[PDB]
Amino acid sequence: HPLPDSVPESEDLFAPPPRMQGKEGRPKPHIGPNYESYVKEWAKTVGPNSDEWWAAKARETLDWYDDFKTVRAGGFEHGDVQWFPEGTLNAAYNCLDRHYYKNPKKTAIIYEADEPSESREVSYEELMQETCRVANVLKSYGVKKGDAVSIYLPMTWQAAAAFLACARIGAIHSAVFAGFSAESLRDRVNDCECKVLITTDEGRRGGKTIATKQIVDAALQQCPLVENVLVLRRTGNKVPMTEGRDKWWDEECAKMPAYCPCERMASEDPLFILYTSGKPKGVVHSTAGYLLGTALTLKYVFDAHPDDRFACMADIGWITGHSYIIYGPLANGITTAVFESTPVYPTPSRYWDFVDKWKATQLYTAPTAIRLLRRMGEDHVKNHDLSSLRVLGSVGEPINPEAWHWYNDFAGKNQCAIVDTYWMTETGSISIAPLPGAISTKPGSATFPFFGMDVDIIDPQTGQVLEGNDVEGVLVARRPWPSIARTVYRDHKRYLETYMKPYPGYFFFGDGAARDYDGYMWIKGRVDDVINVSGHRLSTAEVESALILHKGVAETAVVGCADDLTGQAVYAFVTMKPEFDKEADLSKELAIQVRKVIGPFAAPKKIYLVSDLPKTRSGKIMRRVLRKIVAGEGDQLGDLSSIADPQIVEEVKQKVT
Amino acid sequence: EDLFAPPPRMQGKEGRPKPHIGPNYESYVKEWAKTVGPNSDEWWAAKARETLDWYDDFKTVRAGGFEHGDVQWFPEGTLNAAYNCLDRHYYKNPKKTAIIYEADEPSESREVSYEELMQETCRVANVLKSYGVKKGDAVSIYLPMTWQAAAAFLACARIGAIHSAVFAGFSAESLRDRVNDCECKVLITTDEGRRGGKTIATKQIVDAALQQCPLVENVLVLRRTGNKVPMTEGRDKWWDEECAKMPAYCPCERMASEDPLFILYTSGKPKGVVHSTAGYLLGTALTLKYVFDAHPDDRFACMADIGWITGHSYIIYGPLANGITTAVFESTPVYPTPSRYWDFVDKWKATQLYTAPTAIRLLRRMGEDHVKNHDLSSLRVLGSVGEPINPEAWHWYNDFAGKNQCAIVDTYWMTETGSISIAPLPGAISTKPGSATFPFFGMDVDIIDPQTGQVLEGNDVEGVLVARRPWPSIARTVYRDHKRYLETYMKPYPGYFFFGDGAARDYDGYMWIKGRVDDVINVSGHRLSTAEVESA
Amino acid sequence: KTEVAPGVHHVHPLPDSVPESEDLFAPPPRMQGKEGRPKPHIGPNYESYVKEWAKTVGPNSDEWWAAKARETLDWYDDFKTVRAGGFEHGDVQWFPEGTLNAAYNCLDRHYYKNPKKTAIIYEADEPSESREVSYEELMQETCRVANVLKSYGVKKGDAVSIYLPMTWQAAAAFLACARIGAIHSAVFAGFSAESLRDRVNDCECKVLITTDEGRRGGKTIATKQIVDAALQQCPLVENVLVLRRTGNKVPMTEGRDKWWDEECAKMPAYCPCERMASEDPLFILYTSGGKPKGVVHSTAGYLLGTALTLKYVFDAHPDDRFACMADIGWITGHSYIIYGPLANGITTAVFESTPVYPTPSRYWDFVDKWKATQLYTAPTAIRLLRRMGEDHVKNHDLSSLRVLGSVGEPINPEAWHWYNDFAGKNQCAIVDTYWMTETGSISIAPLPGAISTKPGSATFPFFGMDVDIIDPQTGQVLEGNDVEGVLVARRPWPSIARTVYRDHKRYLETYMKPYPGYFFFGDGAARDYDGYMWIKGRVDDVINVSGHRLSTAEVESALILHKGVAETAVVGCADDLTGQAVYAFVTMKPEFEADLSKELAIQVRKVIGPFAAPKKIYLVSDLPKTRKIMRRVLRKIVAGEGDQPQIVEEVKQKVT
Ligand SMILES: [Cl-]
Repeated sequence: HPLPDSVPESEDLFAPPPRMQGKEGRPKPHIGPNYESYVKEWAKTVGPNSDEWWAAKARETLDWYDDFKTVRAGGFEHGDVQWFPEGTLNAAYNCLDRHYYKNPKKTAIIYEADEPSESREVSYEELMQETCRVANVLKSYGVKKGDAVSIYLPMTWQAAAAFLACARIGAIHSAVFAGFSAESLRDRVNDCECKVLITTDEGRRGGKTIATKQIVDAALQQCPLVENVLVLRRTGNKVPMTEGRDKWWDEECAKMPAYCPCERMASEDPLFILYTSGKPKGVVHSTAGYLLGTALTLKYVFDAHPDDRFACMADIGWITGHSYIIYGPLANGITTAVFESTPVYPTPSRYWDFVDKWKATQLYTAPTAIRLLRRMGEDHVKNHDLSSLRVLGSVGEPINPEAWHWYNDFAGKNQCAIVDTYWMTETGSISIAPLPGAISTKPGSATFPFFGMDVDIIDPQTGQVLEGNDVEGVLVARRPWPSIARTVYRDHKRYLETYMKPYPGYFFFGDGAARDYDGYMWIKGRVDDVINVSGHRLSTAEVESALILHKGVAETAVVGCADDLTGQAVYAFVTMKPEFDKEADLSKELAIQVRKVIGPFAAPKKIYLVSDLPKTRSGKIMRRVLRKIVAGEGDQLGDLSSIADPQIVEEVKQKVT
Repeated sequence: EDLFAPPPRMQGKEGRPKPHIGPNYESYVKEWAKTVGPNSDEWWAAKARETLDWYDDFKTVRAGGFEHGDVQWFPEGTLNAAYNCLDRHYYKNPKKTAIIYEADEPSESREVSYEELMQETCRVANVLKSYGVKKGDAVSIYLPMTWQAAAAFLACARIGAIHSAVFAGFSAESLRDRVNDCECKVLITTDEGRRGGKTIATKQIVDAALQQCPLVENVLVLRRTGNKVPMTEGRDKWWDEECAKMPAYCPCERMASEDPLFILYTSGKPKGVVHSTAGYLLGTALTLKYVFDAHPDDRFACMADIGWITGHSYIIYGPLANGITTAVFESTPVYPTPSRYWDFVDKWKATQLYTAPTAIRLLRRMGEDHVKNHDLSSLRVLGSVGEPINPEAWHWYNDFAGKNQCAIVDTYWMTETGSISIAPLPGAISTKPGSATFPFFGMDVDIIDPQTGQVLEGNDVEGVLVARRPWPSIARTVYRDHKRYLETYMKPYPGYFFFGDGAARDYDGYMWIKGRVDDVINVSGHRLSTAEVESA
Repeated sequence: KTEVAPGVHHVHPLPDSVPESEDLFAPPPRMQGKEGRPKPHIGPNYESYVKEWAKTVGPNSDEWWAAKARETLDWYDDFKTVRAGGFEHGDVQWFPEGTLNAAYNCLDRHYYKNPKKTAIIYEADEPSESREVSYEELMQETCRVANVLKSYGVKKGDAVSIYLPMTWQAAAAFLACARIGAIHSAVFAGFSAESLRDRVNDCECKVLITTDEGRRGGKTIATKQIVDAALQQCPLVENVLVLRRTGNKVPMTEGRDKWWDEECAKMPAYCPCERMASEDPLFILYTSGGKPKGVVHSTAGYLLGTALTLKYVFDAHPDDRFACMADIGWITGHSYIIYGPLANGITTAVFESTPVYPTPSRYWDFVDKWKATQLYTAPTAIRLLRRMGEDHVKNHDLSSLRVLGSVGEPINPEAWHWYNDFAGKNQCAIVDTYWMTETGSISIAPLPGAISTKPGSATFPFFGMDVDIIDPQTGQVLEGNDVEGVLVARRPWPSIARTVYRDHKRYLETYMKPYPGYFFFGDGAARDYDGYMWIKGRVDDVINVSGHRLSTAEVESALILHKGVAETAVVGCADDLTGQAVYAFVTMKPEFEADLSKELAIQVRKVIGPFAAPKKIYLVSDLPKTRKIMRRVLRKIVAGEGDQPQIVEEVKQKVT
């Protein structure tokens, strides 16, 4: 395989902390205690004899109405991926019934309402009962196995009941993020051809009202196939209701029994459609492979144990909510959080009040949330307990070291593992991530592939695989995995052309990646944490702090590069405040400012004054881009479609060259 | 003080089959104790797997409860009621009589084999599939007491359709109301009925009702009499001509245990009692076997109507599930004369008889010359269903129909319990005239003071009858009105099932059913007696 | 009398042994496991056949059939009961509690074992366009079409009409219906617009699968043009899926008509299988011809019958390459191109050309190119090639062949010996097969490794078939050898047709009522002194009316449809204008002239054609009979030879 045999120790690696060593009374990790223990198990899941491992894990992890015989078949070329094809199962049975039969009063969902005082625990019994009522309502509307049902719901716990009610009867749910405009909701409702929509009267988030039902009425004026709308009374405030079409959730459910049989679904029966954010692409996922993928990743990537309380702060309208709020945790039979507020409502301490109130054991959030909390100050977090946490997760954009260390220092008090996850709607479940009890982390690196994932780097100019470490190119996967998306709804040609045609024989993620000298994977390039100039270890944060002391400086970002004289050299990008008016003199003046603070050896090799730093629409400084420009790769920077002002990159290249 | 011990015909003597449970109260209590309490899953799991044939085995025995009405039994299992009432007995002995069809005119009677019943059932099922009937669709049935009514019931069950039987004596308005409630698109009925020498204009009433039932698209009409009736082109087709085009076999739909089997509306806003498949079928099969001590060659005669729950459970589902012979009696107790019941018993050698106290009192007041000179020795067990039988009728039943040689079985149950809830097991329990005696397997009943809400422990107590735990054949909801289901049976005495009937235990623990409970309004957490307010 | 088990015996009308002689052709070395060829499944003599066959009928046959069902097919749910029902009411059941899928057994399970193995040898009309279609490719195309059909709302139990020529996608269309539980109804792609309309309307399908054009023998078949003509009288059809076989310009109706490749390109290349009960209908196949009879076949029993016959009658082995040169529009293509061979997981041929295009060497070029191991064709093809000369075959290799099959009609000695001498070079077994659409699979045939053959004899019944001969005048079975009568079967067999679609009464009256207790094949048969079975051919008189060959029986069939007619008899006679003219003699029932004659003629024109309308229709008291219509007499009376039992005198009076 392209993976290392061992990873030598260094000061750039953060080894699993004691809470991930089975110390201090915490559970012993599922995989541990070192890199070798990861690669030993991973090797069983790919290559020649991997069928045996997947067959056993499939039968151990999920309950089946009918056993499977074949483990896998098909491939990328024609998009006929199959996993466990002869088997039958039901996603609601595996996420609800089987746990309800074992421990009905166990909490399935921690519902943290927008207002803290309205939060409560929802048991597996209560969740199963509401799921069965809604399922029965859908059947009364004529919903059949294979019918699409659109869901336009905010982050209330009943959204899980809506998802699983569709899965329970074999319907295909299509969740629409509850912040979407009427046009985006319309486009998704029409493409899936649903006749039924499940929505709410209003949403509540950050103390503000979301006029879901008003937006629905506007969209449905251009959705002629929709005949039934089920409306949850989230707020009870007055909203328009169309006679016949619109019915109240509580009034319909009260008419129905609180149990409903499960439809026996084929492994490859479609479980849901999820349209990409933005003609949108309906990503289609099967039942068995997707369910197994989410169950195994949650268990192993977050080291989940039977009594854990998992807090994913995402939205069910996106794939992260599908896989790591609803399906992954409930399949494992643990407690999962549905978080309805924002990270700063009522104050920026909300996340941490939440963790300490429920004693959450894992937290899964996005760098954009961490960036918001970083701006609000340390006082909102530093005096909390938070010791119930063992694993801190990050998902979304590539995370920069400064945010990583803030997350590590304050959310984890340096006692949690940071699992940086890479995946896509189309992968179904986490694709590259450290196993927190085995893998030593680097700030900004996803590390090593998950079970079933055999990834490699391809030179896009030649199409050939790059062998060895310290290589960089585009990321591809060599073989199908259980939770891979199976098609694009009614547009299979687009599925093949987008993912399978660019590099025949491979799955094309669409992202650039680098594999560093130790074999660690870096999505969209390597980012610098600490740079070693002439034997001095200097953190980008240390240098940037010295630069900002100059009152004229607004923002700064420093990156490193190999240097024939000092080993590695520091390159600093600096933007001045509007209240400032020679360029060379300022650069010399800034270097002295660094020398006075840190030392005569810490002066950056180059200081570039630029109008603005390159950022994405989320505000993330693109330090990886800057690193490549310094390395001379300004003509190999990638699509760069995420940037806010794409001219800034061109300005940076001119200054550097 | 009367106490009648199991008589010789129920002691394994005179070549009669030995009773399944016997010989005394201790033999009943020994088995019953296995069916209630915290360790009863073993017994029920075993009885479910031995009594019924399953396509898919179950894992969970029971779950859910009264509070929210999420009662589950054998949830992961699949089965088919038509397979268990027809196919499996056809495969064993196709020529065995499934139905003794006693027509309104005695000379038009005949035996209907399992083979004939299965083939007609299959033909009808194929017709329903050609009409577009799918698993889960409701089908209304408006049929009189001819043997094809069973084929109609079991045709719906065979394909997973939900049949809704409407008593063939109902008015157009009552039939209209029940057809529209279930929203069925297909109706099965007859051109005419015949009962007591008089013609029942079923099709004329149907045409009146369907002018106000816009959802009905297909009507299947049996030629019971062949007399001229109005037929609507397209909508109405003849049963025999439709079945003549269809094959004589039809595959069975694999049904989940909790899939609805049928809706039965209350006698009368009609209330649709819904029963699922496995639990109901198991309950009717076990009660018939044990309450009536039914053995493979027995000939069971329930003199009820398939339009009521008694006919659902103890003409069709219970007896046919056991593979024995069941009776479809199309006449009255006194046509052509008041000897009709007793002519029937001797002509077919009925082994058990299940009738209503009203018919017994009727025949008692017609004189004993109509019964006293019959044979009737084929009988072993005489059952009574309905209001509790008054002692005077009990003794007439015992003296003349049984000749003091049969066990008398008074039964207590309701449409909502699915199967017999309290009754003496004929080979074990010494009976008291007018007493239901002791609860059936899976039934754990108690008496509560209607005011305090508390259990009256001990004996010589009287109050409201309640059940502590769900049983397999309990009704699962009221069709599209689950809130009425909870409010009627589950909210009056939280934690229990409220039968709605008064009851008393005597010094020996025998139960005595004491008529309907004085309606008690619950005014914002206060239970009020309508009788006390009237007093004030 | 053969022992089936220790102490158990079966009493059958078949011999116990067949003595050797020089008129019998014993299995040749290629069928003796010599020269590296596979050892036969049943062998080496008659005794080995009767020993196994006796287990499949008679006392303990349930055990044998249960094991073969579980060995031959993959089941989602096992069965409990082996067989039930019977002829009287048409409630035949086999393996009723079991569930399976025909597409899973013909595709998925073989694709999972060896995806690159060739499923179909597609011999295109033009040789240069022939190629091998793997199980992978076939499964992918089957799943795409299945997904397309589901998008049209096709559900389990819905009929789907198929009007496809002999391109390999025809198998994908068949199996796509089987995969989702739909009932396919294949219509021979040579049928007229009227014949297609009648079958599309009777099965009430809402979906039709066809092609833009067909290609056969260098000629184009305007399938889509014929479809457009037929669908103007097919109101239930809403979706037509059109395969681009040629890509040349054809009409397309917006909305109704969609291209196969464009629809399939939108769909995934995998599709789950519907779990089907053994007795769920698999397909409708309409008999060739007034009112067509839709023969319905179930799933499990039919599939097992085709699987076992293909394996044992042709001694197929895992890597064999089976070449059935029939058409998928007929039962022989259903059973021995698609279902039988693919169920066995072997390679099967889809032959799109004729036996003489581009030359009469096509069959033999085919065998030598693909190394075909068995060949299955019709006596009309063998006779045709025989007339084209020996040079086209005598210098080919053909040594890959082991078994040569014949189906369709009695094979005559000249054809049998030509087939044996040149196609087989006297080194193949000749298997002469008898069966019908209604039997599902071969009913009487020699097992090639056990039975010594006689040219023209089907020989002995297949597994599960217990057949006998009945005197049609008495209804009683004829005991012993050297007997002649009508062929009947004594008990149901797994692949027997279960009904006639929406006409079960016609099913019972046609097959189960004529000889109660038996299945009536409708064919004459004889058992010779050695016990070998010989099937009698059908009789057909053909007259030449205005250059068209017209059968007398067809006209009689059209005339008798009028329920007032009791009997009818049509004869031909010289006519100065049409060459020969049609003269119909008609007798009416007691439950009944100018208008009747005109009405009967119109009915004949509608069914057969305006050229078949009788020139004269004679209403007579009774047709002249002996014991058998005297058609010779009627011809002479019409021709004016009345100068060469009283009804005959009236007939002459009526005619003149
Ligand atoms: Cl395995």
